[PDB]
Amino acid sequence: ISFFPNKPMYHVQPHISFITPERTMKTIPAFSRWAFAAVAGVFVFAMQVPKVKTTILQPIAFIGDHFKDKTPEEDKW
Amino acid sequence: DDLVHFTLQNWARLTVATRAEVERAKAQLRASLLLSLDSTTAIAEDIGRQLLTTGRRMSPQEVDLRIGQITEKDVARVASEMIWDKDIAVSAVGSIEGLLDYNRIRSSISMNRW
Amino acid sequence: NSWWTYVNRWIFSTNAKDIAILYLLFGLVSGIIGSVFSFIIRMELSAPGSQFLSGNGQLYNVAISAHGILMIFFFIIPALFGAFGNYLVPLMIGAPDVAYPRVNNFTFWLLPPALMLLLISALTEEGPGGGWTVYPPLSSITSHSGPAIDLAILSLQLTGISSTLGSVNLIATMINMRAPGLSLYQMPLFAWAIMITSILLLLTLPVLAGGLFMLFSDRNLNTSFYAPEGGGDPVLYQHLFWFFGHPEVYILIMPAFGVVSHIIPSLAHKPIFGKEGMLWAMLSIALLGLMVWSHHLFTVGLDVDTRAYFSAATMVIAIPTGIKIFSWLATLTGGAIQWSRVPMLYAIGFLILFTIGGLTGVILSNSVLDIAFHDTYFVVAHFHYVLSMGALFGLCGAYYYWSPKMFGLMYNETLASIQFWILFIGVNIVFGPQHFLGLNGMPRRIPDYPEAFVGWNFVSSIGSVISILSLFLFMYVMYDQFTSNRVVKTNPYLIPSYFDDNVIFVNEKLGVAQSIEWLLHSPVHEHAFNTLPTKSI
Amino acid sequence: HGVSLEEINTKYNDFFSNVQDQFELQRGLNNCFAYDIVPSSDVIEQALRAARRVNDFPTAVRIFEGIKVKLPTKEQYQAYVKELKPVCNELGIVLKEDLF
Amino acid sequence: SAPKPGSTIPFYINKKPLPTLLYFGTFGVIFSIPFIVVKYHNRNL
Amino acid sequence: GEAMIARPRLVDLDKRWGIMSQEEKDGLITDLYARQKQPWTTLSIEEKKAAYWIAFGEHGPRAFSHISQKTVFWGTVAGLTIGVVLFGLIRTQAAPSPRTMTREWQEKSNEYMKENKINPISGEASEGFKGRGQISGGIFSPSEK
Ligand code: HEA
Ligand code: HEA
Ligand SMILES: CCCCCCCCCCCCCCCC(=O)OC[C@H](COP(=O)(O)OCCN)OC(=O)CCCCCCCCCCCCCCC
Ligand SMILES: CCCCCCCCCCCCCCCC(=O)OC[C@H](COP(=O)(O)OCCN)OC(=O)CCCCCCCCCCCCCCC
Ligand SMILES: [Ca+2]
Ligand SMILES: [Mg+2]
Repeated sequence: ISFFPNKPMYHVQPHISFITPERTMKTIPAFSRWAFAAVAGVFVFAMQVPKVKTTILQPIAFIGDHFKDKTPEEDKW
Repeated sequence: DDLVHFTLQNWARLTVATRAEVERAKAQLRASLLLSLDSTTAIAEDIGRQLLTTGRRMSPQEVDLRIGQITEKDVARVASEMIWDKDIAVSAVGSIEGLLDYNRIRSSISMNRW
Repeated sequence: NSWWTYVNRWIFSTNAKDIAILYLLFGLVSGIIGSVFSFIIRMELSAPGSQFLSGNGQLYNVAISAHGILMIFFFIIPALFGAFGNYLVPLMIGAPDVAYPRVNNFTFWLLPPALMLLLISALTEEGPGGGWTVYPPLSSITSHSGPAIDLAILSLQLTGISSTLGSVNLIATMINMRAPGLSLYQMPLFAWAIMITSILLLLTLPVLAGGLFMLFSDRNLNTSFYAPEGGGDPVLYQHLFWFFGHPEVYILIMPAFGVVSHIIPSLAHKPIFGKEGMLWAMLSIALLGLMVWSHHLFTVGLDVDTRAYFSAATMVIAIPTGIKIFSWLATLTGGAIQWSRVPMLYAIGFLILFTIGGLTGVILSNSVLDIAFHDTYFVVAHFHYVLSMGALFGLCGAYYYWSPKMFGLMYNETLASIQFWILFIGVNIVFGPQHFLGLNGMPRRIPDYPEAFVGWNFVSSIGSVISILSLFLFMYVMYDQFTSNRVVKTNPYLIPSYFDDNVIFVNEKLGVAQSIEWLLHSPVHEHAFNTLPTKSI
Repeated sequence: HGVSLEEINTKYNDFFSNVQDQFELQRGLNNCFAYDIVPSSDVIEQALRAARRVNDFPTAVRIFEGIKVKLPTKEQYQAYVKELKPVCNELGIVLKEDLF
Repeated sequence: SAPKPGSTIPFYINKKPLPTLLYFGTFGVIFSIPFIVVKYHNRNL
Repeated sequence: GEAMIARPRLVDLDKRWGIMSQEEKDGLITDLYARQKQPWTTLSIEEKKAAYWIAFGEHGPRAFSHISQKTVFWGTVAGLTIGVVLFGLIRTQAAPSPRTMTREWQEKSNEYMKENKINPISGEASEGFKGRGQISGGIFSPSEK
């Protein structure tokens, strides 16, 4: 009934090879941080695409001033 | 180089140590601290050293209580405080040509995939 | 089968201890709903113009009226006036139970149906629209058609009569069940205050009962009680309402006075300065807070002599309160202070907020001065900065101070202190800008405002948001305290003096306290005071 | 009002002239250190004799610790220790700052 | 009857894994009631 | 109590005291009580240290909890920033602002009420008036889209 009869405080747990639940519970913050870093990098590399500027960047206050078009009435033909 | 790299990797892994390994180490240490004393000379030497370095000799009850309190979180904290990326001291004698430089040896004390 | 035992211990039980906990829980479930209502109304006025809504002014009136009524009559009165009295007054008087257990059991259960019927009334096609102070012509069948405000009138009626019925047994309990050798003069200050509030409430509320019933009869029996064409004068309604409204806030805030006067000494390890003078000044306040009622009718247009008579006497209220604050200041100095304790933190933060609110109250007690601030945001700032800074702080301090006695658990000091700081900052930056908004000459109860006011509303909205996180942290800390199994000794607030040995104090000094409640085990027995404690006659 | 400044000094010296119980000694010693009245040389000396009589060591060093805490400046404490050194050396009293 | 209280008067059993969701759901619904209240007045509009 | 108590019995007392069982505690207290009967001159320094630590120590009754004030400060800062961020995030989902919230209309009104001497004392029609007046500035008065 028990893996170690002399010490019942030892239970085996479901696993595949070493993907036991405790290891994943320890791992989760690393995945969260890596995903956040990847998202930040992707956002950094696409901060000048016109669609991104006109959808996300400008509605943000304070910083929204910088990411505009300042050309007066003298503009595209 | 492979041996040193794997040794330092197993050193650095101690920040995510599991409960079972800690329990096994606790049992082994508790057994080993008592299996050594098997002669009058050994007991006298142990008593003398304990009195000279600390000031008193710890009774087995106190040792057992001190060891039992240790858990895996304490091990993780201590490892992250002293075993994680930190200065090390090396000493080599013999045909040590295969040993790499200091920086490559030190680079294995921390794992980058965390 | 513990189900019968379950419902006999909770529903068919008349013990005082098993009821005050339900008082606290009912107060909490009312307060959460009220705080969310306040959050939604403050988020409406973040920026000018219709916002998150289709310009529904009647909906905004319903929201403000519901917030006011439910947070003034379902949050603070039932969870402070009788919640911390019925549990604690028998402990300090020297009695095992209240005088009439059955009426004590009955009073609590009149409130849940009141809450349900108030919610149903607010869930009508129109809902109450007269605000916290509903007025006859607006309430007239001409404006509202339906069972919207009649149920609110009924809720106010039944809640008032229940509170009156919940205060008859208390006075008898603390006037006849006194300990042998406990003169009424030698009574502790907290029970003194609670008895003063009980007598004032019982003396005044019947007037509300009669006036509210006769005003409500206008909608059904078509009486001419207040009809302008029927010979009724609504100024009579205002006089009747403000013969009650003015002392209501004092009877709500006196338990805060008592709890502060109890928190200060024990955590300061110093007896309270001038007990007799303080209690006699508080009695003077209690007697004084009845003959002044027309300060709420300054711009209605009454006569000069009446205005002078009822405006000159508004100032004399300040003197005893200033004496009380000075006495507490004197008590604080000299003696030891543990400023890191959460009850001490709340007690210290109470004083400055209460005194600045009192200064704001003495600002607008003149007919020459009220004309520039009557029914503007300045009175909102005054009454909010007094109510939510005094009564709420007193309730929080009382909870954090007597919680181990109610249950027998320990909370987290770090989270409690963080919650206190966050709440203090939020409530300080919420009612701050409103002072300027009312000083500019802009009225209250307006979902829309002229454009030159946006900045201060924007500054208030962030603090309103912060208060919600404060509430969340309080909920988390309450849950943690309830399920942390942290034991508590008999008198956790007793420490050895500067010359008490660590072996002498532990064995020949335990079981001593400034008050009775700390002598018993933190989870108190069902049948305490088997024999009456006898003092020096 | 009640007792004046010096009267309580004389009264507490008289009380500490004869104390045989540790609890009473600590009680009177607590009640003395609350009138803003730093004990005179006779009062502290008699308290030390009483502590010697009732056979309690840590009370003696607690006396000097409390006097150092209560006194306003370092000069008064230095004068007190200078005028009371022989007693402490006679009764084998070790100060806190030199104890560890 | 002379029972000794266990310093536990919570009106309902509490423990870590299961009851947390029930407590949080009750808190959420009693927090979000005003929402349905404000939605009801603007249903047919 | 006449023989001197061994030093290895009264060394590093503070660390050992918690783990040490009750019986050793009573034995040490009784031994020190019997010891203090003798004149205090004959006693060693470690005996005095142990006696004082036993009496006016930190263990037992006067063992208070310590609260990390830095934790409170950081928690307050985190709560404030979370509130600000959440309010900003739920801010954008509001109804569109009135058309009069534009810089152009604000300045037009500013030059308008000056003509009709509306507050010329120290307000909208002051002699110098470098200040704004009827402009909130910042996000409240953005440029025309
Ligand atoms: C919560 C409790 C509470 C308390 C304690 C007070 C305290 C006071 N209140 Fe207030 N008040 C309310 C609750 C309270 N009020 C509410 C809810 C309303 C609105 C009603 C509604 O519309 O529904 C209201 C409204 C209100 C008005 C109506 C204004 C308007 O709408 O037109 C007036 C006017 O006189 C007033 C006066 C006072 C006065 C003089 C005090 C005095 O007690 C204050 C005295 C305290 C001090 C002054 C500070 C301490 C004193 C000293 C330091 C001494 C030295 C001071 C000086 C010499 C300056 N109150
Ligand atoms: C009981 C008194 C009381 C309390 C506590 C409050 C609390 C608050 N009130 Fe209210 N209010 C009134 C009494 C009160 N109010 C009255 C009488 C009116 C007039 C009604 C009318 O005009 O008809 C009114 C109206 C009113 C308006 C009028 C709308 C308008 O004129 O435009 C506004 C708007 O700003 C407002 C805001 C607030 C805010 C932001 C809070 C609070 O958010 C401030 C911070 C407080 C908290 C966030 C709650 C903290 C709670 C706890 C931590 C839980 C503790 C629980 C226990 C342990 C049991 N109130
Ligand atoms: C607010 C103004 C309204 C009028 C005031 C009266 C309110 C209702 C009457 C309540 C009794 C008052 C105290 C009596 C003395 C006393 O205490 O009677 C004693 C008992 C309690 O004490 P005991 O048996 O434990 O004593 C121990 C004996 N040795 O009372 C009762 O069991 C009350 C009976 C239950 C009635 C509650 C329902 C109330 C209905 C209200 C609706 C009717 C009025 C509607 C008005 C529009
Ligand atoms: C609007 C503001 C205007 C302020 C105007 C007020 C001016 C007069 C007030 C000063 C009188 C008290 C001073 C003590 C004199 C004395 O020496 O009293 C004698 C006693 C000495 O102790 P004893 O009795 O045991 O002596 C025994 C003799 N055998 O002192 C005390 O116990 C002081 C203890 C209580 C006083 C604490 C004061 C706390 C603040 C007071 C108000 C602060 C005002 C803040 C706003 C300015
Ligand atoms: Ca709005
Ligand atoms: Mg008005």
